[PDB]
Amino acid sequence: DEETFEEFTARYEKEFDEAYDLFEVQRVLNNCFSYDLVPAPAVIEKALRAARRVNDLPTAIRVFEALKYKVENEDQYKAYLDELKDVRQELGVPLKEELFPS
Amino acid sequence: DVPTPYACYFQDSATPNQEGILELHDNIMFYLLVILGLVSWMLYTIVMTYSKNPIAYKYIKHGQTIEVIWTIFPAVILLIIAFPSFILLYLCDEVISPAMTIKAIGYQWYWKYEYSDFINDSGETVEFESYVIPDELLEEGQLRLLDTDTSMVVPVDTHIRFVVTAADVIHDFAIPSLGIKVDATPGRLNQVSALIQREGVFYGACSELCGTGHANMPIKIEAVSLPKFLEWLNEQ
Amino acid sequence: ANKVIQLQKIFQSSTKPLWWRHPRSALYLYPFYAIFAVAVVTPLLYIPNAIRGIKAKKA
Amino acid sequence: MTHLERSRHQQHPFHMVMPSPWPIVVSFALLSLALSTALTMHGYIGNMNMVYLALFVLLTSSILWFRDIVAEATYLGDHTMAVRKGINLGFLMFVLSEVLIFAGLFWAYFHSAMSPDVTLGACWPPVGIEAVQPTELPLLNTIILLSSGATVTYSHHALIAGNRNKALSGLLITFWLIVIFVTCQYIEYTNAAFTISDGVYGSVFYAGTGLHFLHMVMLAAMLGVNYWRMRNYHLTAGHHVGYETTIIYTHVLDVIWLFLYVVFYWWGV
Amino acid sequence: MVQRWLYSTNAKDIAVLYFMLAIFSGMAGTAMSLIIRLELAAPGSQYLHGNSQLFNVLVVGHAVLMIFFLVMPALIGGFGNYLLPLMIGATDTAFPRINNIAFWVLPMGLVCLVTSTLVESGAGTGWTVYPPLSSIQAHSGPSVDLAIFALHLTSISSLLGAINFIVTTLNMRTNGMTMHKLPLFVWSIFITAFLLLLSLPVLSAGITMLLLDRNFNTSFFEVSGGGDPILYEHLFWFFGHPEVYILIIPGFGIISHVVSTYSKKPVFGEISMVYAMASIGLLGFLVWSHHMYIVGLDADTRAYFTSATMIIAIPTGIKIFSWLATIHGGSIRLATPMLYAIAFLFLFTMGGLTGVALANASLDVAFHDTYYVVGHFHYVLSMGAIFSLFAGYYYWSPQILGLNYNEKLAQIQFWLIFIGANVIFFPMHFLGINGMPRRIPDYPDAFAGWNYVASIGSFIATLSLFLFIYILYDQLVNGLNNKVNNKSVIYNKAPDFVESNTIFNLNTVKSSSIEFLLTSPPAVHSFNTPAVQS
Amino acid sequence: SPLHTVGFDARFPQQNQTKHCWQSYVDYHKCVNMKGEDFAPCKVFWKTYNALCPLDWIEKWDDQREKGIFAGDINSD
Amino acid sequence: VHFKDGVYENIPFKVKGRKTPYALSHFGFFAIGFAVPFVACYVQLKK
Amino acid sequence: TIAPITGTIKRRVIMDIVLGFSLGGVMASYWWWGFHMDKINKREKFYAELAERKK
Amino acid sequence: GRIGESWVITEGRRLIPEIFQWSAVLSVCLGWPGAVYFFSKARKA
Ligand code: HEA
Ligand code: HEA
Ligand SMILES: [Cu+2]
Repeated sequence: DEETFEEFTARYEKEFDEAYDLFEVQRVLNNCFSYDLVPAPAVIEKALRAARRVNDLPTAIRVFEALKYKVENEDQYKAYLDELKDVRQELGVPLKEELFPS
Repeated sequence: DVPTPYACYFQDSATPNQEGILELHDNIMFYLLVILGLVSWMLYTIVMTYSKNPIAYKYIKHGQTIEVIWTIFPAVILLIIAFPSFILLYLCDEVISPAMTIKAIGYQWYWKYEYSDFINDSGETVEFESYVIPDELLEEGQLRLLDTDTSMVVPVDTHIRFVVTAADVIHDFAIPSLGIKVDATPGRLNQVSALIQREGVFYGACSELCGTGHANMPIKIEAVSLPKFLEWLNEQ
Repeated sequence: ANKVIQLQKIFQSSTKPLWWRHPRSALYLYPFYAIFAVAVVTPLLYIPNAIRGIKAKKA
Repeated sequence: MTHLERSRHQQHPFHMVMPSPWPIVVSFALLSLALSTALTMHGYIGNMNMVYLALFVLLTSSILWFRDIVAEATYLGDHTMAVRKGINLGFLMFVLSEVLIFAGLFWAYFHSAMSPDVTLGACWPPVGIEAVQPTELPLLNTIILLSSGATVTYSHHALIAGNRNKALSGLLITFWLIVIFVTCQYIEYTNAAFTISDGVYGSVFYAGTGLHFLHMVMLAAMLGVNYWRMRNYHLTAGHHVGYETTIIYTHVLDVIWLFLYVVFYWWGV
Repeated sequence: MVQRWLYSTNAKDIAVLYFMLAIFSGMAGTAMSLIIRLELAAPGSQYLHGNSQLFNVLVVGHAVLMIFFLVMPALIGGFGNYLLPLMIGATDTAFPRINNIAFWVLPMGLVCLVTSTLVESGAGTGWTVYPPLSSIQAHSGPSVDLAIFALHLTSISSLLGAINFIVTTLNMRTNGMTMHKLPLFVWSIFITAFLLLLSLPVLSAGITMLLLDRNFNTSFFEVSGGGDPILYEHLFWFFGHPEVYILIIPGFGIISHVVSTYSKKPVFGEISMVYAMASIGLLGFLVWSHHMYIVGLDADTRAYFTSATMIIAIPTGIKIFSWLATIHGGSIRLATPMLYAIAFLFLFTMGGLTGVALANASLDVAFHDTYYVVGHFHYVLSMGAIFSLFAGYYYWSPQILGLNYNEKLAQIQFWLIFIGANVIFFPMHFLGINGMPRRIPDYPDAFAGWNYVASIGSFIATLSLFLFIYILYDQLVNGLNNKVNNKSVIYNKAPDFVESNTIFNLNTVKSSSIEFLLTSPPAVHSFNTPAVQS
Repeated sequence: SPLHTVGFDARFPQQNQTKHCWQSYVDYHKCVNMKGEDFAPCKVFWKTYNALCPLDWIEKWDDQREKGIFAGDINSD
Repeated sequence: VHFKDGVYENIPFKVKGRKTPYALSHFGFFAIGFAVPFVACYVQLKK
Repeated sequence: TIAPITGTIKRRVIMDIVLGFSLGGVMASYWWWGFHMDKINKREKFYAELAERKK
Repeated sequence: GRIGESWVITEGRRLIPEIFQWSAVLSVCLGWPGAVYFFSKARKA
């Protein structure tokens, strides 16, 4: 309802900046997914950067699963494809190709 | 007439007032049906869709569009379900020359109807009781627990008034088929003008507890033509 | 007055029930309820014992 | 020390009450009264002295609780502003329920204004039904009751202001006026207006007047209890939990009596 | 046990007594209503050889026990004095003696009714006490007097409970809570207390008048002197219409609470919630004479009353839409309290809309004092009293006592009781719509099959209740063995689907009510420091 | 009635006719009990009490006139 | 009043004791619940 | 990377409620069709029996 | 870039099974009284 993405986006990155442990990472990510605002690739990249800061690969797996299934959004796929591949091959957190065939 | 077994709808109509009541009933029940269908399907789809929802939309509080929509819809819905009730009350309660007037008093576990509008031989007032025939002393071919020794008669295609009262305890004049239902106050009278357009036998029992022996309250209404009514009056 | 403060001090010193005001009244009233109300409620069901049993069976 | 006890007894205005037998005994008294009355008015035994003693002991238990509710307010104390506000609000809601009782009594016959019904009445004023009317008969007492209430409300205001010899004079005046009122109530014991045989129009008025004759008794009982307490001088001009109750009662009873005198006396005549 | 229980002065220690009396009374009343339905299966004296007075007396006992002695003592007092002081955070409610005298004044009503049925006199004039049928003219003996004292004592206990509720919630509410942040169940009980206070005295006065007429050889409502029972019916309905709201509103509160705590999302406009509740409470008084359109009032009076009824209906629809908004767009864990809440939102809504349809001024010519009205109120009572109480019990029992319940047993119990209630109450609308009267042990020979299906449904319902009491026993005897194994759910709010399970150890149960955040029930005078909200 | 007595009724526009019999009966009893020669002034509402009003009220009023305690408020004539 | 741990003290039952293994109490509760309808039916008529 | 989001706030409930209303209305009309046939048949029978005996 | 839906395809393929199931549930919930009517000797069968 006529709410700017930029303010809350910047809040998400700035909270990710001072992520001391995984608790604030978890709470901020849950709040971000709480809105209907589908996360941007930039905020997901910042979240993965915070997760790499806190060193818990399961957070990365969970957020990838959340991106794959968060909202129907008229069943858009290629957006999901790019938003996953850019952040997979930006630095490397190889996690999707193992839980699926198990 | 007789309550049809295993029924799931109203009894057969006998008078324009009762069929108008039925029309108002079905008109109301149409919108009640659509409302209940809407709410039931909403419940069903919610429970069958969001039961698997992993993350809950917990920051939605305002919803102005739906707020105004279901704030303004019920008003017009209620107005359009209330207008037919008003017009039917106006039409039915119209006291358009009730041509017949008889007494109907709810006594202690019986009725003693007195016919004072008409006479029997010369000016006399015709009155008689209505006793329910006992179940053990039933005659073969009758209706159990309700059938009376003698009942009331009524002309067809006319207008009738049922003067209702009581003696010791409040009774009820419950005849759903004839579309009349007025309480029997101990001292206060009530006038209802019942006009009948269909012949037949209309049953009835008092819809008000009369202490203990209210399981057998005979109110049987038999409709006859004008010559038959004259013959009955001459016989009575 | 001249007895409120001493009374409160003694009651605080002796933290005991019955509130010290009416011990004789309490001892007088305690048996009276048992003597009277029990003996007046017993007939209520004792007398209709022979009255009870009205089957009124019909067939 | 001070802080810990202050926090542990500050928001706790409830004493560690002993195993008080008050609930069971009062319930037993009410049940005995009910069953005994039922057995006496129409039953097997018509004895009257025993049920009279049952009523007497029920009243003794009620008086015992009612004197405790004010003795523990001063002798035990342990009260704060919040509990005082709660007790006052409880008395206000009690008198509001009494006002609702009075309103029901009024509406029992006040809804027949323009005669909407047909038979069994529906005629205001009830022409033809002219027995010894209970209307305008006790107005000679109603006017003096209004005067007494007017002259004692401000006396009780000066009471709560000072609680001094002026308060004693006001209390004595109140005792005199309530004694006069109970005397003039009992003088019309049997033959006040009439009896109930036929034409129940003033009989309901007589019953409504009769059933309210206990609130003044309760007021006199509280006044006497406070009189005894201040004779004992336990209650100073401090935690006057009973003085506030009596002033609010006398400030609401005059209002309700005024509302009663507004109609039912000059309306319809 | 006498030293602390029979002489109790603690709200927590007496709420459990409230519950015990409620469950015992319910089991007895369900047994007697089982009987009542059992002689209704087939025409004739299948089990009651004559003596229709006994049938009437059993009907009166059933109605009075469920109305005044079963659920009003349960959800008003038992839940109120166990949650409201607990949710506020105050150590103890003001004057627990009030609660004790309110509780202890119940059982003698039970014994006086049982002996009134025992005597040959009996009270067989319905749970309504309309004259002259309850006076010496028709019914002699002590049954009427015992019933009158029973209702008087129940009213007194209700008034004391309302007094305690009001004083606790308004005089010493905790500092953090204010007017604009007060939870919902307490608002419900507050509005309930207001309506109870404005409703009790008129009943007390009218019924005292009937007793005096029966005793003082006079008559104010009876024609014997010129009185008219229309005034008494006015007064009785003026009491009665608030009573259903009194018994139903705390159900609204608890249902809103459970759907809020289980949807993982906040309420939808709690200000709108309290607006709806307050509007209902204030508007309940506009229909004092809407229950007797059969009397013969003027057309304008009927029009105004039906307008008031249709106005009253709207806030309920607003509340239903609010619940739908709360459930919409949220994760749902399909636990048993959700099952009760959904059954409420369905069947209570359908019954209420049927009643709104009947609420036409001239539509009582077809349904009034027939089986249609019993199909009407059995629905809403069962949904908002039986199912509300079930939801509350299964929603608070694991913590208020520390004892869990078998989830499979709870599920099968819910399914059994739901199907039984549906199959019992549904046919009675078909019964009434034909026009069959009410309060008759024997009926004409038209709807035998519907009565038969009602009877088999009644047997289903009583089997469900037996399973429920067996569940109670198993919970009371096998709680520690059930907690350790996988027989029951130990965390009602599952973690959010992002959050790891190891971190979940310090996020056990966090919701919008303090009593869930407490440990196992501590000493009665807990809460040494009052809770403060920043 | 031979299906034709009045036709359209317009005496009282509102539906409820609770307070209708008194006014339609007072004039009838006054004209009957005053002259008794010609009923022309009250010849237009014959049916308003014979059939349009509860005859129980009429018979009660007749018995009351016999006993001298009339339900309504009229004079002694 | 503060001498109760808060485990089973909230109910007037007692696990300790061979007098009633939680069976006689439940049997008696069933009996008292079924008493009122059964005795009410029996006093004036057959069960 | 479709920039316009937040458009799923309200259209879901709107489509849900409108579909529910349409379904309820169509089911009510389908049910009432036969009932109206029965009603008109009974009215025709009443008129026929009322007019046939007089003439 | 409007990938896939075309709301109509997925919307129909989800609703139609759901609508059919809901209608069947209502049909059963109203046919069980009809089942009783048939099985009971309503017409001496
Ligand atoms: C709580 C309210 C309540 C409940 C539960 C019931 C339960 C039942 N009722 Fe009754 N009934 C009333 C409230 C209730 N009723 C009222 C107010 C009247 C008015 C009387 C009048 O109209 O004059 C009435 C009247 C009434 C009549 C009118 C009889 C006549 O016309 O004379 C009939 C007829 O069969 C009937 C049947 C039943 C049946 C078969 C059940 C069965 O469902 C019994 C099984 C019970 C339920 C399925 C609910 C579970 C109840 C419990 C207590 C479970 C216990 C556990 C907990 C409470 C924790 N009821
Ligand atoms: C739990 C108790 C309870 C509850 C909750 C109700 C709820 C309602 N009741 Fe009922 N009622 C009784 C208990 C109860 N009732 C009892 C005991 C009797 C007497 C039987 C006896 O005497 O034996 C009775 C009788 C009774 C009568 C007289 C019938 C009689 O002879 O018995 C009427 C009619 O005016 C009525 C109306 C309503 C209405 C309008 C509601 C509403 O509050 C229903 C609330 C639900 C809603 C209305 C849902 C919201 C609706 C919408 C979604 C909006 C849709 C419509 C609009 C556009 C506004 N009730
Ligand atoms: Cu109502």
